[PDB]
Amino acid sequence: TVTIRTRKFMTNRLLQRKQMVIDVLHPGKATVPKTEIREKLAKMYKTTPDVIFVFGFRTHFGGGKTTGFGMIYDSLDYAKKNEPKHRLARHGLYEKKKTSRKQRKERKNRMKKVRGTAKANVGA
Amino acid sequence: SLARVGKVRGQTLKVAKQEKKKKRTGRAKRRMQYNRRFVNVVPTFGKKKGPNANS
Amino acid sequence: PVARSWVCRKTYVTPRRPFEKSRLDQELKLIGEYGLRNKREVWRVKFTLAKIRKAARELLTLDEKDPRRLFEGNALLRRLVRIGVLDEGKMKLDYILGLKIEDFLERRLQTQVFKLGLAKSIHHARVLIRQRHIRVRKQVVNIPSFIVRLDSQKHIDFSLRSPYGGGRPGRVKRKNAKKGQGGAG
Amino acid sequence: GKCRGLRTARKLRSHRRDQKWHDKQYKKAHLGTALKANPFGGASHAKGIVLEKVGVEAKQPNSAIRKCVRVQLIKNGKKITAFVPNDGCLNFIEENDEVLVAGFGRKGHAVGDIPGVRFKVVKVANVSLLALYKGKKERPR
RNA sequence: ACGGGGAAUCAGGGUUCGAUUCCGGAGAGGGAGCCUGAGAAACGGCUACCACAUCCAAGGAAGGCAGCAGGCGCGCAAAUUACCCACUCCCGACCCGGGGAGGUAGUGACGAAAAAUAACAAUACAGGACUCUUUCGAGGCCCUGUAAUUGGAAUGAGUCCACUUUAAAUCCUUUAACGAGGAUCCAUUGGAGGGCAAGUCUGGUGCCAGCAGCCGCGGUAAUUCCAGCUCCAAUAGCGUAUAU
Repeated sequence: TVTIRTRKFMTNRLLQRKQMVIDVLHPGKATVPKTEIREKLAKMYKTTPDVIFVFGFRTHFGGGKTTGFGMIYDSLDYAKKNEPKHRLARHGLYEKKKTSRKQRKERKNRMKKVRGTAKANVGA
Repeated sequence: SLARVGKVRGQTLKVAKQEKKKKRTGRAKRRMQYNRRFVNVVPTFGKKKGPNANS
Repeated sequence: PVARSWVCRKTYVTPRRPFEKSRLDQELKLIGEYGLRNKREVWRVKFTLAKIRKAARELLTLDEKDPRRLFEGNALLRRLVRIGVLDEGKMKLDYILGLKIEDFLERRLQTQVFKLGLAKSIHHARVLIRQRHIRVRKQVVNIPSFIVRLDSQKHIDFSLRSPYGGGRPGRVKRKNAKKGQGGAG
Repeated sequence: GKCRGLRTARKLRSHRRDQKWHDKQYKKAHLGTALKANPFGGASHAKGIVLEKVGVEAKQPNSAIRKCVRVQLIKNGKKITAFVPNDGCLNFIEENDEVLVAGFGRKGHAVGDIPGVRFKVVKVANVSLLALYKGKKERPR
């Protein structure tokens, strides 16, 4: 029932990707979740859904149409080479460390108190 | 002296405010207003006595 | 230093005399006749017309064949015609001064709902827009002060998702049916 | 203007620069005397300590006893006579209560009935005196 | 009195403001001196003295929030001891690290934009354009308003999932499910002698209390006080003070 059109489509030889703005037509139902657009474009461009990085979806007032933005890469080695790692963590293939930005700074200057190899001892 | 302070307000008899149905607010207040000022008027000789006027 | 606008304008001007009873009545005529909500929005359209007049006067002072008047002249006539307040046959800068205030309120979407016979009343028109029932070119409009353009005039009808249109029944209708057969079965 | 010379600008401008001081409203705004004599000091309001409750007489056939308080401002240390505005509001105010006082409305000018009083109380003990008058709030003790 | 770009207000002239995100300058408690460097008279660098203040084992040592938060003080007067480097950029030996610069939230009726608090129908009615009737009345080809009269029709506030959103969230938008007849899911703020929109209403008070920007009202029938009723103005705002 959902239809996808492609707009502003252009390939990137400088980044080994193709990029286009997506608009989905979903009249009467919720805005389609991002994981589902992946395979629908995979059926569209004859690719695998895991190399499909879409984001930036925001439905218009009144519903029925949601304009999103998507990337399609040449291969998975690229999709991990040139990609914001936060967008990789959307797919569970990347997971950042669990140190709050505050705790890294108390540990930073507490090592500034000591001089030499004893810098690794102050941390924890 | 200043001993007779609040004399009147203290000896004014109390009358409980009687409950009344709420007035239409918003644009409905202006709809009710426009009607009983222009469309429902009746042509009568003599000076039109005020809206709150009561003799 | 922050990345933001800080560009805010007021849309109206309060009148000088606060209790001119003559002034209080034509403002009250426009409110009741066009189903407005307060004196603000009738002052708003008066402020919208105030600019266009003085923006037209300032061009009337300059000579003809002036490239500034020639470009800005029809550019202002472009917008007034595309909103169906000025007729295309009267497109000349001296006819904007003779344009009055209720010509603008005629182009207000709320009135166009009542003008096209899609609403029982000018007040019934305003609740249809505030309840997301009509649309302009496949776009559900939620605002009665929407100034409809001349070309987007014929494309006003109910949204497809509306009981008044070809959509599901409302909350009341689905509740009058639940206990209607639930009490019968 | 009297002299309409083509190059009499410094003669015309120095004149208005001189004659402006004969305007009563202008002279008080551009001299410290009005600002130093102001107990507020250009502030719209001020907090002070009430130290006694004095009753002021009216003047012209309008005869009554106006209820006021002798406030001592805490920023300067000057003593002013604020006017307890509304009816039966003197019983809210007590002695040694800090109160927000405001101008009366004529901007440094005694107002109507009361002789030589230019200040009125608006709040008492950080609760609006109007709320005490309407009964919306009451004095915490 | 930091200057300017500018801001407020205006017919034309002007008047007033500009601490404040852009540019330029100045300064890091007060003065002074200087090291290093391409660049500093640097203060999140040193050395003094002055002021203030911390730790001490009393020998000494150490300090500079007019950075982001926060506290005290001062006052009429001003927010979280939050999240993040994803954006914007900057710095480094650098694609990789860091950035209270910055971004995102919290508080926020400073202020600005949009915009709910009902719509419709029937019935009794109060009338209006039409025909008859010298009136009276009549039907309603057509309505207009009013009435805790009745009637089902429409939605959002809220609850609430899913998605989207985002660095992770939140908000908005999107989708479901519940969600209104005194639709109690109840609009205040001021005023009603004049200026100035709006009661010679009722009760109380009796030059007292009080009102009132101004003129004034009040000394026993107050259109001005205290109240009730009604009405008027603006409407999620309105009143007061002060500068202009």
